[PDB]
Amino acid sequence: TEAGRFWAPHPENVLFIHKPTMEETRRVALGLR
Amino acid sequence: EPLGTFLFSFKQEDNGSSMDMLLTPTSLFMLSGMEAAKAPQTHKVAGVWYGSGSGLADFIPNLSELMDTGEFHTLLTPVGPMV
Amino acid sequence: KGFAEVVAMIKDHFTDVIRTKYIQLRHELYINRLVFGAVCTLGTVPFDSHPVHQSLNSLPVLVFANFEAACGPWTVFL
Amino acid sequence: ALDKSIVVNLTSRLFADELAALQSKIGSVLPLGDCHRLQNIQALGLGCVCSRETSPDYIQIMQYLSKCTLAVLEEVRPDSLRLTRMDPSDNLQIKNVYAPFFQWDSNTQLAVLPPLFSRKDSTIVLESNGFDIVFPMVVPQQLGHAILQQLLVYHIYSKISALDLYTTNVSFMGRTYRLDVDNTDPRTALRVLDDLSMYLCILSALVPRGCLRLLTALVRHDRHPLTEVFEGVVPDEVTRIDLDQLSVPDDITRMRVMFSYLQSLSSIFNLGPRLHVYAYSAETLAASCWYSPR
Amino acid sequence: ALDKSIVVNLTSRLFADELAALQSKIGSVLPLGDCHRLQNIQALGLGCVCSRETSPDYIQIMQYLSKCTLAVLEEVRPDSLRLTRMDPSDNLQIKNVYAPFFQWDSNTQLAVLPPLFSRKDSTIVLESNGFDIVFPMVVPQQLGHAILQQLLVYHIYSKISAGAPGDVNMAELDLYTTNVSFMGRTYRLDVDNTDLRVLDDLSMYLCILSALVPRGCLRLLTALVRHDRHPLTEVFEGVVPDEVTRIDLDQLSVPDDITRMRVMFSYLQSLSSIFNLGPRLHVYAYSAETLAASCWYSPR
Repeated sequence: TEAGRFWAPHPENVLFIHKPTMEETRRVALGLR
Repeated sequence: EPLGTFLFSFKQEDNGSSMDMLLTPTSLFMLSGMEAAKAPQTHKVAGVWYGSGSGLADFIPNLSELMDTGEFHTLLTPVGPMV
Repeated sequence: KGFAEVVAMIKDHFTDVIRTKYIQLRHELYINRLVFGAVCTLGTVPFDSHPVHQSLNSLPVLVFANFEAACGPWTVFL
Repeated sequence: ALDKSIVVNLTSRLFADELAALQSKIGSVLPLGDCHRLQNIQALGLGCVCSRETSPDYIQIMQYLSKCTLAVLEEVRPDSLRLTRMDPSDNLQIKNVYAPFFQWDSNTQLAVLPPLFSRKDSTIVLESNGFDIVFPMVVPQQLGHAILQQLLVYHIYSKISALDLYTTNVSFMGRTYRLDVDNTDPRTALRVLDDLSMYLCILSALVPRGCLRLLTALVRHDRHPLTEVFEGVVPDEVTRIDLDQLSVPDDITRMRVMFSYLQSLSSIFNLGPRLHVYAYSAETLAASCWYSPR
Repeated sequence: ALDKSIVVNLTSRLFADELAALQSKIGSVLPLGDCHRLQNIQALGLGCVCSRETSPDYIQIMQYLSKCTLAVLEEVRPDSLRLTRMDPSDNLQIKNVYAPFFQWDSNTQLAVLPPLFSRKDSTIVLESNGFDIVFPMVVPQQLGHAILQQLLVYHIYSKISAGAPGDVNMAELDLYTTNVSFMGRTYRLDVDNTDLRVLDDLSMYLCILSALVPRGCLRLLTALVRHDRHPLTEVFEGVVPDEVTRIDLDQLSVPDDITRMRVMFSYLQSLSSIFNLGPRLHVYAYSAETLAASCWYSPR
């Protein structure tokens, strides 16, 4: 949480996209549209 | 001072007969100018021993250029504690 | 730990400071800018002396009994 | 003034077998963990970090050796080991019984190294107490470096294999030797190599151009005794960098930074605590020296 | 409690002319090859290693100074010199007579360097014994790490101009090297380009690195791919020049590359220590009119 420690090699936030839940919300949204 | 601080002898050129420049680590934090969150305690304390940072920057005009080429660690001779 | 370890240990403390600076020099590479840090030796402390916390004005200040000083050179670590 | 003595309690009477090896090495240097008079035998060995079933890593063992205090034996009684202590800076007698024998003289310099040639020779096991004792090796500073020079080269060329005459043999005037590598943990020997990739490619960026043009004038015709590394042919890379014109105040800023980073290569090629010997007797095999601080 | 005194005897009496030169420097720091109190002449200078008949060296002197014991003159009596012993961490007094004259200030770090300048500035020839004593070049550390550097650059371009005239301008070379700026002041050193054989060994070593280092670091990057790579080495790929990364390492064979990498490291530790660590001491007080600096010696 420091300005000089901004570009840490292992920062505390990690992306985690659960690809099964992403395809089901695309496909219903392509059904209504 | 709390009579046991650590010291530094900064040296540029003998201009006077005998005048010397000494740097406590609270004082060298003021010439640095880093962000407050790196040292969240001493910034309040070192801000009341001195001004906004130009009271000591008047004596060394080269503090922009001494940081670029990197000669500042060659000009400090560690001395020790106070007596 | 001795001088052979702490130079490798100080690099792990200042990992982020090395990384956030050297993003800049993909664009401009000045040889004067490559110098990074230095380490001196402020003298020895005897073992198992407890550093005692204090409070001044607040400001917490450590203290080292039986300190002895032995100054050393400045060596450029990176 | 100051006293220095460590007497080691031991819970079982030693056998006549293991006492004969300890009587053979009456003058020897072994490190130990704590600073007290009384001491358990489980700190006397170097083998708390270098055991048999544990795969040893000789860099980490050498990293271990600078932490500990060092001690010299006085007597081997059949119950208690008795040792004397080394503190910076104190003059003391030291006597080399060390088995891969080298010759010293007055005004020589030393270092303490882990056993890198024959572990079975330089370590004796104690079957009576079940704990083994590992002896380090004292080496003059030239071979003190030159063995560590080979071991850093070896872990480079064992990873590429994922033969032995070039990688495992430490050279010296008159003799060649065999390093002991059967089971080595490379992970503490590779972090040193991880910092070598840091320093060495920075030094490849700030290269002086005139000192590259010096070799293009030298190794083509001017052959010298210590330039036989290149064998008379320039590398292909050196012709590529010298296309720029020379100017003095470029290299003045460069060669100071070349100078300042070779100050850092002390920190990665360090030995243990050093020993500057002032007087050495030849036929008695005794010496006199002052222990340096770390 | 301990007594220390170093008394050197001679075989023949001194001349009346040579006594005034030793009285000129009644305070100095001599090297001394033995620790005992009674000693012959042949060790107290640099004549034991460096001489006129032998080729002049830098590195074998710098190997010698860290191994050697220092000593300080107290009184010069014919013929028996009286030196005082230097101890680890002992406080004593130094007068600063060294040619040419560099200015000492307090709270500087004194670095003993070998003399690489002209003869008559450095030595005092003893005609009675036929032996040469040589006083070392005592220079403050930041100068001593800079007074060597500009001369070592100057020795390289002297080797370029002797091989090819068109690459080096003398006016560009002289104006930027022989003028040394420190502490705000300047110093114009004696070049001695009348014929610098002292610094030929360092001019060999730094160049042999400069061709083998970029050849070296390519193989050492690619051999260390891991899941446990240290994360700072990802950054330093941007520091290496792009021309360096285009080496075909197939051209040198495996028996050539083991010889290179052992040559790679073996120069590095032999070259790092001779820049770094010599007999080096501190000074806490100075006076310009008395020319006396109280010192204390820190070994290693």
